Amino acid sequence: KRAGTVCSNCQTSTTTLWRRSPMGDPVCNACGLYYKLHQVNRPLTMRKDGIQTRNRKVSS
DNA sequence: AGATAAAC
DNA sequence: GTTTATCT
Repeated sequence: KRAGTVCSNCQTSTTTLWRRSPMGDPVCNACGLYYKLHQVNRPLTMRKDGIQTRNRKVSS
């Protein structure tokens, strides 16, 4: 079902938080957050073919 | 979903 | 300084 949702801002098919834009533009959360960071576009030079990950927040 | 805090 | 992914 979620498969096919290509991020309208970085064409990524795998995202950690699929955010749906009111106008009708499914954009991976990363594109949404970056947009607020500078209230401008969001370069997808950090995206890849698989969701990136790192030392997840310690499960305190 | 949204927020946080961590990590680069 | 900045950004994103994971957590709740």
